[PDB]
Amino acid sequence: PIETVPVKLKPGMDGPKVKQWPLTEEKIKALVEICTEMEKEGKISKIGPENPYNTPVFAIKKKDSTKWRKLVDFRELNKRTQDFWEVQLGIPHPAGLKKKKSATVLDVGDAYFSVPLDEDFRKYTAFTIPSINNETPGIRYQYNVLPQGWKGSPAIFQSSMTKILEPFAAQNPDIVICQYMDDLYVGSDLEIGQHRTKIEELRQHLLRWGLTTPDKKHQKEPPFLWMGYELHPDKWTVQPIVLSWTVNDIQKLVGKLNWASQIYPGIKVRQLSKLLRGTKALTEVIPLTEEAELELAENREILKEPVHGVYYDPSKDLIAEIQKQGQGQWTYQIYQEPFKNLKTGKYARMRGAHTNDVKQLTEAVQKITTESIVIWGKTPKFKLPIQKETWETWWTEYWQATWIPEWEFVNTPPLVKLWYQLEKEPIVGAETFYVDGAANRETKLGKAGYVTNKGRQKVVPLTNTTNQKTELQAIYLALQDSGLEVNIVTDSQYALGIIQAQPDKSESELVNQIIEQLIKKEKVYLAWVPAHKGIGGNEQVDKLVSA
Amino acid sequence: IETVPVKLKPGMDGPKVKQWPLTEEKIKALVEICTEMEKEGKISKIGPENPYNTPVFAIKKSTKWRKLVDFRELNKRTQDFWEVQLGIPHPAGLKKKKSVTVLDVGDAYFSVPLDEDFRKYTAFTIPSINNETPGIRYQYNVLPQGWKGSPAIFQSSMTKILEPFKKQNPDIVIYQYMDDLYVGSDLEIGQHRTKIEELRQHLLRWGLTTPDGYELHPDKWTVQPIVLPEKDSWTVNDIQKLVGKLNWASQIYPGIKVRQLSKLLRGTKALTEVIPLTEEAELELAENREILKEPVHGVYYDPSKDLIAEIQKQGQGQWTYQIYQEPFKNLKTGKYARMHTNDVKQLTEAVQKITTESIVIWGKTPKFKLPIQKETWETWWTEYWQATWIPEWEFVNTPPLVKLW
Ligand SMILES: N#Cc1cc2c(Oc3ccccc3OCCn3ccc(=O)[nH]c3=O)cccn2c1
Ligand SMILES: [Mg+2]
Repeated sequence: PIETVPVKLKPGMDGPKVKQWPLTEEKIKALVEICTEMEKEGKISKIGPENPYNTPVFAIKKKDSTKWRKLVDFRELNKRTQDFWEVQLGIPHPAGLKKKKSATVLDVGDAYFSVPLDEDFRKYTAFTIPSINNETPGIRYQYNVLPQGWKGSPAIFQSSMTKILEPFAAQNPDIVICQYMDDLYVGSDLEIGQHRTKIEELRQHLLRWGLTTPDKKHQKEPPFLWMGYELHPDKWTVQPIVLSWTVNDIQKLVGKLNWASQIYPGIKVRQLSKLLRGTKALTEVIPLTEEAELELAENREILKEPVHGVYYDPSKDLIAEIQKQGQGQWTYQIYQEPFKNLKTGKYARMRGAHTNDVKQLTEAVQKITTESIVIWGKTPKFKLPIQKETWETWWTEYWQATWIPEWEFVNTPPLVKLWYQLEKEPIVGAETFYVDGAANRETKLGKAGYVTNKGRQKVVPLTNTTNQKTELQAIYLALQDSGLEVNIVTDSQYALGIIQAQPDKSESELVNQIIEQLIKKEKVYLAWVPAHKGIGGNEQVDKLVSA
Repeated sequence: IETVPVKLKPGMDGPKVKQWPLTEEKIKALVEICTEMEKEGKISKIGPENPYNTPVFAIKKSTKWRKLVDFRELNKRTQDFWEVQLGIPHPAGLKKKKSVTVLDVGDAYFSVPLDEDFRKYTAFTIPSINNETPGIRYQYNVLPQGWKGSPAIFQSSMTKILEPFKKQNPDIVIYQYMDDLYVGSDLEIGQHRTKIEELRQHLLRWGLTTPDGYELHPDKWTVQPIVLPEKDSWTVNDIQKLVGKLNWASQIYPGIKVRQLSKLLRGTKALTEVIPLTEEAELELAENREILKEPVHGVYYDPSKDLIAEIQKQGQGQWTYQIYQEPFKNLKTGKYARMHTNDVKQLTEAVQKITTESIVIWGKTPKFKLPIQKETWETWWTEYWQATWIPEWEFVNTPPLVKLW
């Protein structure tokens, strides 16, 4: 026998009560045949009228195609059934598998029907078979085993399988057993004779618990078509990916591209993803963009070359190497031997504006690090296109705590660098610009300008600008009209922040103009002063622009 | 043998928190520890009808590994109800003592059994690498070590065990925060250390094991006062910053004047230009210096409210922090020096030091505002953590412009 998991319904809910819909008498007889057979094997049992609960029963009428099946909708029973410990959504990644001498797949047949259901819960699974004539009362059964649509069957099957496997795993620890839904993947490094011996021991051990294994026909074909992958005994890859597209045709294309990026390096989806903005109607078409169409042409070229990944060797280091490909886009490879990759991937910028290539690189290292721990259980060593001097300068002066594991520079351009550095101290003999901006919230127009120690002044009128755009534009004017060495004084806490963060690029066009002016300057010092305190030229520029 | 019945706060379900991924060394450690705990009856295997889960990690304070459960969510749902029913008083004398040593009393809880209707809420999962196997699932049969309910239930027996020692040493102050014993004396350090070993022997004789962060000196602790620079010549820039810092201090200290000093900067001057200080502004500067010299007053700890901690990274391994319940009313401020070593390691040491001080001073832990990207902190904070507790934290991605300590 197999121990039952005590199951309960939600606190304020009761067993389902749904009347079965009328069904064609051809199907009804087929349902009678299936349920009488299941009654024979102990899986279901006929219920008396004392049971009030009912759940809808459907069917597919028997045919040569796999249309001879009993279906039951437990959606209302599922809504009334307790929550369980969710079976893991993460799927084992092939690049984390360790090559074994042999590896057999054993799928369990009638897996849910081999595990008993809690007797106290059985009543709620009650189903009534339809009556051929409306005058006939229907015949009713309830499940004694785990129903195929029920909310609890996957998790109760998994836990039952774990308990059955525990002694055999203890008895034979050299053998590695992986569990996936209804399947057991068993690998070992024993000699081929002993490996097929222990499989039969395992195959026989599950039968004593009522679990049937594909002993005669093991699907032993070393290339396994599993969850979109090809698992060869020497390697793994992705299953072949098929290369005018409507909006939904784009989405499935991007999905197939991302799925390809596990092992095919240099797959790009950024242009298509920008196309898939809003436009929630799948029927509506997307306009073809030459740059996006180019993105597909490059991907088709990559997909032409067959790529394979290697399995994992616990005795060697994991290396992760990152390339900045394009703006905001990053690509990385993970390998142990110099040209054989374990797998591949990409990383793209976060949604926020005003980012730095160094910030993005550090985040990408962060992403890869978590991925490695999930797949392999350790962190990799890194190869990064950033000088140690660039990183050390960045970390020492960066307001946040940052870290990267051990890493070695790799002289592969594009190299990650800091496009400019602000001066810590004021510059002697450099003109001092006191800037300010202001704007009307009711009328989107505004003004911006500066006043300097040498008596220079400027005001420019602005349209459709917020107060923050003006404060940022006022700094822009001062950079444009300044020499190579300039001191700028602003009261804008907002503008100080954007520039202090030393962003490499931005979404806002004004900030990009500021960065490009900063790159052209030899020395820039930015200083902050409290607004409205009668300080310096801050009060003078305040009147010059808000008047 | 009797188990104190434990209830959750009404309208609250048990914790459902995801297990963060672990390294293979950490997983292997956890299976060793949990196998032996399972043999000892402390924990037992659970089925899928148990939907709750609480994170678990492995730290190493001790070459041997030690398990750490993150009961923060269970505490937010149990302890607050459990703190009113069975509270622990906090002595204001602990902060006064010359030396405080911190002992791990976590093994004490493993003798007292937990109410069976509560055990399911203590579920935790040992994760798997690459999802090759399902997570190993356990729940507690005895009082859990990180649970804020555990010291509350054991408090009665704790007072009995310590009574002989407290009779023999009425001067020593003993405070229990979850899993730890804070033992403060004003003796000589060598005498203090000797009394600690006597206390350890006492607990051992009564069946409480202690392992074989500590040696704190609360009376040496002092606040970080606001200090204005003292220069012989001031650039315009120097005065602007002084006015900005003095403008900043106006929120914490009433009475700060920036009138005369702001008058020095009148007009559109160059930053490098030295400014001779007027006699009136020299008076305004010195007036603000004396105001900043005398400690702040009028901030009272409110046990109903939450303590919050902010931390700023300065250079050279220096870190500053402020503890407050209200935005501009700081109960404490400090600065740490870190003997560069990892920023993350420096930050996790700072968080542990601040929490320890906040336990001694108030018997409460602060909620930290950590200046670090969440994912970086979540991956590596465990690598340096040495404490039996875990504070509450959020993340700030916005740099504080002031950096005025
Ligand atoms: N259908 C299918 C299928 C097989 C597997 C699987 O097989 C292994 C089982 C235990 C140990 C190592 C294994 O594989 C190691 C790598 N490997 C995989 C296949 C092969 O032929 N040889 C080989 O070394 C693991 C995970 C998912 N799976 C899906
Ligand atoms: Mg203004």
